[PDB]
Amino acid sequence: MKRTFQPSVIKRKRTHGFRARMATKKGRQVLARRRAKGRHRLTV
Amino acid sequence: VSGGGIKPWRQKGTGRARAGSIRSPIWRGGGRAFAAKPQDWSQKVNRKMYRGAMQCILAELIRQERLILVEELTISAPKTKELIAKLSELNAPRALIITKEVDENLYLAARNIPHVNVLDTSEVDPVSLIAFDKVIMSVEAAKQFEEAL
Amino acid sequence: ARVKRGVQANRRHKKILKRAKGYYGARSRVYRVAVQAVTKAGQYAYRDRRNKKRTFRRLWIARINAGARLNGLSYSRFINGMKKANITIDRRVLADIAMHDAATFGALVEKAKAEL
RNA sequence: GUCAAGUAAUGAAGCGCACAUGGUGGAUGCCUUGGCAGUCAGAGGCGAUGAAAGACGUGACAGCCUGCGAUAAGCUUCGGGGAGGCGGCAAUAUCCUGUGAUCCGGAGAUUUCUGAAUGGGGAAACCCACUUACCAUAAGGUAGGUAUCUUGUACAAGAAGCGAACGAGGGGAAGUGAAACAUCUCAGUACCCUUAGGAAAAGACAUCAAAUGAGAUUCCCCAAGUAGCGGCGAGCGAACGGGGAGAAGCCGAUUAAUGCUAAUGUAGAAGAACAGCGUGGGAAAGCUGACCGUAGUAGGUGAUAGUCCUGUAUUCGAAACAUUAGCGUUAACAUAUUAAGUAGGGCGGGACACGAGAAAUCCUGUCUGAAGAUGGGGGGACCAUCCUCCAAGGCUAAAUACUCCUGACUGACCGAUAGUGAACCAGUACCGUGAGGGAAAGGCGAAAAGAACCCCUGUGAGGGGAGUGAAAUAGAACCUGAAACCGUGUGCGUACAAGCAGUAGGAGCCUCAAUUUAUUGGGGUGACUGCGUACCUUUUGUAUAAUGGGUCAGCGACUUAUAUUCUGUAGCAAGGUUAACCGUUUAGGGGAGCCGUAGGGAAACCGAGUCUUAAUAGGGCGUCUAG
RNA sequence: CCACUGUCGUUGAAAAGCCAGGGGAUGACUUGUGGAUAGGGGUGAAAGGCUAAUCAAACUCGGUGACAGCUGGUUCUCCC
RNA sequence: GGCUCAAACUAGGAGCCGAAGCUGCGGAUUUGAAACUUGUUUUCAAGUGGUAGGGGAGCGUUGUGUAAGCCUGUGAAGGUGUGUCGUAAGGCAUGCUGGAGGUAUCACAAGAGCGAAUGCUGACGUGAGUAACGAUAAUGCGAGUGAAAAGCUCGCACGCCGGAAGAUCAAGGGUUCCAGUCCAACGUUAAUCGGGGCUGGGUGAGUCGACCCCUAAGGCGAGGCCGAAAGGCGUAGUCG
RNA sequence: GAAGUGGCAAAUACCAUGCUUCCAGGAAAAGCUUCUAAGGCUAUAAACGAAUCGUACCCUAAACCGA
RNA sequence: UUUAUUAAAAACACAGCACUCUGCAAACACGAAAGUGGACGUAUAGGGUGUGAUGCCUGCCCGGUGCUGGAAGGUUAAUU
RNA sequence: AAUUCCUUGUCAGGUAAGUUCUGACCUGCACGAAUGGCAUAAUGAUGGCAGCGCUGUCUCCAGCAGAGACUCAGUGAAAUCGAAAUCGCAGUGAAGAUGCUGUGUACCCGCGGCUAGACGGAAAGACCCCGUGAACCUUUACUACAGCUUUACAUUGAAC
RNA sequence: GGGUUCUAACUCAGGUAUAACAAUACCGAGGACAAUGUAUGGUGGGUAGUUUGACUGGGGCGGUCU
Repeated sequence: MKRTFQPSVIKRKRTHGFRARMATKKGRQVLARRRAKGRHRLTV
Repeated sequence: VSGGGIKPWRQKGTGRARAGSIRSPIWRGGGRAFAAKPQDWSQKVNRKMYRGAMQCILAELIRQERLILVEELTISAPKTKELIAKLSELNAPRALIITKEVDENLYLAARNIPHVNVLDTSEVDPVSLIAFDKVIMSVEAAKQFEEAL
Repeated sequence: ARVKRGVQANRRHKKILKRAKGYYGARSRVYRVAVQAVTKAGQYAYRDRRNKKRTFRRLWIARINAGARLNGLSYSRFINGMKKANITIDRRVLADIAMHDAATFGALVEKAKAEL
């Protein structure tokens, strides 16, 4: 049957990407948290 | 311990023992129940009890012929061999020398001989008096102990 | 002062398992089963240490009964006769003589029979 | 000999037990490159001169990591150093190097793209430009300029973003406790948000005190779990004053450069002294005899080294740049002049230990509103007297808080299920749309000497020889190599017998040792007989058909800090004991304070008594010793 | 595009399917791409439906080691 | 089982069996008692079932001092046997394995003792060589290659789809594409084959698509409005 | 080294963004053609250009979403 | 139309009907406010509620609780 | 009667026989007029009842075809599991026994079936009670708050 | 001690200019109202936090509680 993921690159980069994170104060806190944990993947 | 904030599975239904955290002390990699923290091991020793114990130690050294009284133990040059020869003629190759005003070259002479130490009487401790096989006290240091105890 | 308990645990479990030698299956192999097998063996040995004293007297009495009935009276009358004759010989020695010395047991029975 | 009757022995498809010998597995032990907790110092930022984080590149050589940036494991220079070197896995090749390489330290040059990202846009590492000067003649190149906001005269200077904790400020829960719960607690905590500095804040009396007065702020030990607050519940919880640390008071105690002077830091240099003999694969261990020591408990080296190496004690170096302090100069800002919409008041809240309470004091949303040194604030309702101090201007070091970090040093901290989640290519793999969650995984050997060659096999795996090595059941999944679990061999038992599988007896067989030779003793097995329904938990009571456990191995639960009471023990003893601090630091000093030495009473007060009472009566509580 | 009946499947081929049938099939239709609404909130031709296999209050992290008069467990030995 | 002048019943009598009760013998231990007097000795008396629980005395383990000691390549720790000793926890000695450490004694401190917690992690059993091997569209044979062929290649025949199970894309993926080579693992069997390993190669545009110009929904939004802060909205515009 | 032109049938594609009807009344902006405001253009050609990125392959699937 | 995944129905919706609110900066809704939707609509419109094509129709009760109107009296806050 | 407890009410019809169905009665436990009343063509994978046709639904199952099951070769799970040398019966017993008593029966080990028991497996019973447990929902429970509304003061003035 | 009037605070989600939104100016319409702040009374399941006893031949119901 139809499953939950249903990928789309435009939608992925527009809802989770680097610019979408950087465009809000809370997304920048997401990025700061990821950098402090040391993740090799910042954003989708 | 890192993480361990979420409940690993639901309380009922899975057939597993109920778990609240993956850092439970029951779990491998979980926290210590009763994890140690830094602590202070210093004890209060009454002033009169410390003085009494030092008095007992000195009396027992005299009774066991471990205390050796000398007029003065001064070394002309900061040389290990000279103090080794002096302790050999004093028949105390390994010893704790107690003097008032430890000389700045008696210190250097004694600093290498293995079971040999030199102390001012104001820095003499009970363990130091008991550990060494002999205690070579000067008469001046013995008088200072007389007045201190 | 962390204490690792592997060495002491190993020698404790080895002690129990070495005491469980000869046991069938898990009772001589796995500690969880072997430890209660060893405890139960100890409990049986404690009870049977009493019951052995109980069982060997039953054996001696049966042998003496056979011997006395072989020449004359029953066990009960034989023991009464010994008691009247003031013979202090215990049932262990009596059964030994019944089994291994028929003439001596015959004479011993004749004494009890003369006493009644 | 034939018949009859009776009665042994013998077997094993498989199985049990014991032992021997393996497999698997990876415990344990020993080990460490990694962690954890601190002490003493330092430092507390990086960024438009483009950060932190990244993308893509970059090598003789494919990848990943490290470094670097189209000048790309790097270029120049100044110092150090002195024979090897071109980073790691990880070698090979071409080569470099006394014309001084590699390497270490200071400075500089270069420094793609993204990212505050800043020329506009955007799905980060991309798309699209405009313009100035120059060059080219084609369709371009080189060097720049072009974001926004703030402050200055369309021009110059700043800012922005990131990042540990600590500070200050603006907002501010609930779980919980009260054995329910709403006041209250939790707690002004978590969290959100703003914004500094090496600290911050506070700070010089419109403060306390009430003593013979003191003399800013901050922090520590007491005062004291006291006075109080409190559905007077649960709880909350001072101050005065005393002992300390540090002390400072001013009217710019500001910031930023520049130059001299001194010191420090960032590479380095020298650095003593052991031989023989036996064992051993190897000596540092053994025996004998030496030597150095201002250097003797360091790390290594084929086993345990003061004299083998690296070191250590000790003595020392700087061309350059940083930092700290002192003096001088420069430029930016500031430089009050005694304080009215202020003090006080009403209303509603908040803060004070203090919940409206008899509620002082402080803050202010709202509404008001002085006196103004012949004056005003405070001294816990309020008044009088007395004392003290002058708000409505600004500043001010130290003692105090902390650790993303740098150096040194330490540990009755861990040692691979521990210690960081991470000893290893870990914030990785993997899981999730995402925020986010989040592993496992160390060890040959002293040295690779990592097994030439031969043989079986498919030129495979795997093995056997050979060889190496002290050792190869140290052969790479490699130290040790446990248990569960699975085999192989040997001995005995087992196919007419009913059940927690043992126990107490007990025949036979097998096997070792003595013994003059089947007799004992040790070991394996166990026909047959008696008895005998696991363990844990929970219960009145469990073989229970009640719970829990497939097994093994490893880990897994009464701790810690403080207060208090009792007991033991030790020192002192009608006395005992200091705390913080100081200290060249377990000593010594520090007597503030605490407990004990007296009780009664609500208290004043009195005191071996005291309270109640008109009572000297009576009665209550005390007296009639050790802390 | 749906999902009415039954068989099968139920350690499935499948964390909702297959087969045989069934309903709508120019409409209040089905569907692609992008966008909006966010948790006591949304959205709902209304079933407390749905809001990423999670819904009478999502998920993640934090308060947090919530509390648990409840259940489980609680490890060496001997003597009174 | 079996039992009838009982092996039933009534009334007596005498023997015997029968418990961890009592006695005998040996040993330990608690308390109290006369003494060389701290277990210094000889005894004596009364005791010694035990859950919750109270009291007492010890064992072992890691670590620190004792210890620059003592032991240890003439073999440490650990592992595995055996013997031996103690009331026990446990101690000691020693064969084998092992290959580099250990620790007397007395104090001192604990991450100090595991069978259970539907405990945690790893390993490995039972079930069991059992179920299953994923559309019932289907295969047979001859050659080839190969260590080996039902499955690979070629051939002949057969079967299935054919509004697809053929072809072109988008989305999504990212090299799976092609060739050579290999078969350990992966592929639910084998494999010489492969979307697996390895090594090479391969994607060529003025016209196709994107980029680009334009805008929709909807974003962001000089100034502006609002809001404790954070921010929310919005004009010109700028994206989409 | 060959042929390669006639009949018939015929789409849901094209004419057709047409036509006819209906009500539920049917994007926007640019490119393009013209007009001017403040202040080069049109024909003829000739020569020379048109950058960058994607393009393999699956795509009713063994390559996507479902471990 | 609906309980994605045990209920498809008599449940929901529905055209139609009624009551009531709303004079426009509408009522009403989101929002802290600015700003929005309602609506670039305007009582033949918009909101809320009930009922539910159509045919025939829809009786009595205003005590209670709401809603609407009224204000003579009683009571009544801050305040003063 | 989607409403009627008593109740299978009564009477009529339909069947050989009808607690259901249809018609009627009215004694409506406890219908009733927009929480609409009574009907109603058409429509419905809607409910009840009755027929024709048709049949393996059944009497009563038989034969056949393919896929498993079964055997061989290759690969190779699962839940469960204290340990097992794991029989019946009548008793006993924490009260329903493979395991205890007595007794009966039974030589050792597979394979194909089977499901009567192992209070078989699965899920710390959802029923029920308990806990000074949770949640969400309701209201004329309590206490609050948002919102709406009243007045006073302020913004806020002048004249008659 | 109330009404009436006025305009000048205040309001306009009116018109005209200011490109637009907003503001500003003028005009127009309202007008000491409205609106907002503080205080205060009412209302207020719209929303929050909670409570809603025990004994009991199970519990509820009933009864009981000194």
